[PDB]
Amino acid sequence: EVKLVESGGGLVKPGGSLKLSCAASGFSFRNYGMSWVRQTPEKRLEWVASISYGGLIYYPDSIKGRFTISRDIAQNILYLQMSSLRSEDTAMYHCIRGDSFLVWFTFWGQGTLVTVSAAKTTAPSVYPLAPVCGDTTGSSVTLGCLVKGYFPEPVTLTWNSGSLSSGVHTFPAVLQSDLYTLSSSVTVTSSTWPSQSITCNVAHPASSTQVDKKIEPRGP
Amino acid sequence: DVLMTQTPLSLPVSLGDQVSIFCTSSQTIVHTNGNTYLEWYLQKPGQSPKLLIYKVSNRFSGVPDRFSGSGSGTDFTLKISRVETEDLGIYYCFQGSHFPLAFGAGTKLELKRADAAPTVSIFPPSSEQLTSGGASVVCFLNNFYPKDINVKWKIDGSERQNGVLNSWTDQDSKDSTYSMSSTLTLTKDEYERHNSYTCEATHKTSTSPIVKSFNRNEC
Ligand SMILES: CN1c2ccccc2C(C#N)(C(=O)NCCC(=O)O)c2ccccc21
Repeated sequence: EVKLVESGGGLVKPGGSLKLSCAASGFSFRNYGMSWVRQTPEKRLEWVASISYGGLIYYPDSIKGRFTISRDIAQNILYLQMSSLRSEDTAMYHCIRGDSFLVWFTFWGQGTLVTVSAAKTTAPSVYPLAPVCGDTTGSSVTLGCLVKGYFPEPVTLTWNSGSLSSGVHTFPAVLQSDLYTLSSSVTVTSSTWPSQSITCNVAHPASSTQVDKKIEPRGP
Repeated sequence: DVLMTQTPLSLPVSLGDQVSIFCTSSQTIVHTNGNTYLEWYLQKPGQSPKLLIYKVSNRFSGVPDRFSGSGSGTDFTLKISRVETEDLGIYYCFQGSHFPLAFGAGTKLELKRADAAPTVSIFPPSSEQLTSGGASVVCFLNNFYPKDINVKWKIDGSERQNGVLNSWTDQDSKDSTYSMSSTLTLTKDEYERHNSYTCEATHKTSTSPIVKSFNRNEC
């Protein structure tokens, strides 16, 4: 059973170095060409480098000089030495086994995440988003939760500890400035809130953070 | 360098539909050995990309008979004769006939459904953030369809294009709609320098933007 498992991914400061590893199984490196392809936050696929069953190595001019692919044929482990790291190098890295002059990326590993950043572990700022008196004149009501300035990703946000599941939208985190910011919105009936309790529960494992914010109606 | 161009970046379909996704190379992609190394990959949400077609038209063993590749010159096409729910995701074309090897931007196979005007909600800064000296004005434009949408901010009547962070959700698995959040981030003092904060949504449903706002002093 062909198997490819990438390791080594992690947080790295710009210009820093990192070595990724890929333990293969079910085949031999002397019989197949191996490659590294990354998927950026934007979901763009980029070829990083490849080494043929015979040892020949290829790189795009963007990676050439900074990244170095090599392989341990005996232990069947593919490697990727990364240096001169920039934020654009932030991506999920996959080793791939292809068929010589047949298919480049026949089989992909699940990948290892590499995150280039200067940011330091920062707990999130969790704020309760209550509606303005104008939006609350209907049969339903939308409440929100702002999880600002955290690092690294991810955080876990729930409503009423997960009790409140439907009609929710937790938006993808974005970089506010080397720090992440995310928000969630939950929509319920006007009789559900403030008539009934609604709390936003946000955790941030990296900082051992677990905060709770109850959404209270605005106004003096 | 050979660049691969994919179209459309989003293909809304109804299940049962026969679809065709395209990929254009900046120039001919025939390896010196005569083969065309054009490959098609499908990445399912939460998973790594998987091979469908190799060398233009060869269906990879284990891939459903409904997928097929074709093309020549600079024009290539991925075909799905009868779309199933499992086919939804993003398809990528790739060329390995010339170095550097190049990927296309991908085409997202998404589901069609009835149009949906977004529900727009605006939220003034919380007193806790204010207390900490900050001021974030959030706005949610939820469950709309199609995904195409424009959000505009107006502070004290004037448009605010600077300092806006937007995020989009993927199509909803239950109602197939889309939602987006837009956060205007200011400072406690900056926020108190104005009174009216407006969030306007332009969807192919309203034209005259859906307008929501509040006054820092009244409601
Ligand atoms: C997978 N594979 C691959 C993987 C890593 C490095 C090189 C290749 C390769 C190329 N070029 C290939 O088969 N190279 C053999 C070495 C040579 O040029 O003699 C090639 C060519 C076409 C399709 C796939 C591949």
